[PDB]
Amino acid sequence: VTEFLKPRLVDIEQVSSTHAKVTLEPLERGFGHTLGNALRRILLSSMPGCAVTEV
Amino acid sequence: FLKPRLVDIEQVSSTHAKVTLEPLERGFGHTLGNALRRILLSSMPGCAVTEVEIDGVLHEYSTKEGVQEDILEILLNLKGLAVRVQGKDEVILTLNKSGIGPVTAADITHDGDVEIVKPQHVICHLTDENASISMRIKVQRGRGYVPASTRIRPIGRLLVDACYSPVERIAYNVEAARVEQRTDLDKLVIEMETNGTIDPEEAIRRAATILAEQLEAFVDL
Amino acid sequence: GVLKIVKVYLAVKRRIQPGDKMAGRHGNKGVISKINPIEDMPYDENGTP
Repeated sequence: VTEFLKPRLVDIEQVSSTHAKVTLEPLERGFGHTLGNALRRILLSSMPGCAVTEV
Repeated sequence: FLKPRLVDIEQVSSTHAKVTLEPLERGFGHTLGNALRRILLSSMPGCAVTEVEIDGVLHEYSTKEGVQEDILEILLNLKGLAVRVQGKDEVILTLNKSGIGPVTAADITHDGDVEIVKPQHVICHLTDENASISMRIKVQRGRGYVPASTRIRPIGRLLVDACYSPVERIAYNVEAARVEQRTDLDKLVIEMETNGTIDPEEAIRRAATILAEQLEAFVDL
Repeated sequence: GVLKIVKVYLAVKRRIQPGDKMAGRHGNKGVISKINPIEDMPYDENGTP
């Protein structure tokens, strides 16, 4: 019962160097939204990167 | 970054418990709270009743003499009944009651491994004095909700849809912590309302392990 | 023209299913589009979905 269906991605689609599409087929009922929202908010709110702040 | 830890676990009651995650950066706390709530609600190890065998009646709709309510009502009450099993994924519970008076969950004969979380819970009422009910309760460890029709033998055996959802509601609120010299740090507090089968800290640990295992699909561990 | 008639009664428990018709008393009628999971449902600050 502790076991879960662990996703295995079939493809990582890339249109350009900057823009890529990643898909994971199996996942689990309700896990897809959780993972997507978590990743999206985590990489919007906090990512190690350097940008211009003062000019 | 800073890694949250289970600083405090508080139980306002047996059913309702609160867990606190003190160190969390801005944004991390709310993401973790939503993810943990969804993981806890979606799938947790549960031990709801699976099938009930009644000695006196063949199918759920027909009723037994001396019992206040229908056998279907008894089955649905047993669905609400929740137990926790320490070491066995499978267990059989036997219930025997004679004489007038309600048939509480405490009256269920229990092994050492299986313990009834709420003895006050009532299954049925034996109104007649010369009325005895004998029940074989089958409890299976499971995940999520499984309908009775989805599963699958003797005619006497009755199947009741199981709900392996130990947690009923999961509410998390994000409040800023007070670190001596720090800023933009908030503590995640999760309110767990559960039937009591699963330990709150243990449930949080299991949810975190499941989420980490799912994330290990995205990047190698 | 008949010898004996056998009547058998089937009891079917109908779980609420997508496509079933749901109607309030005020007249708002609609089908159940999807059985959304409990986690997906919106929840208030109290936590009840």
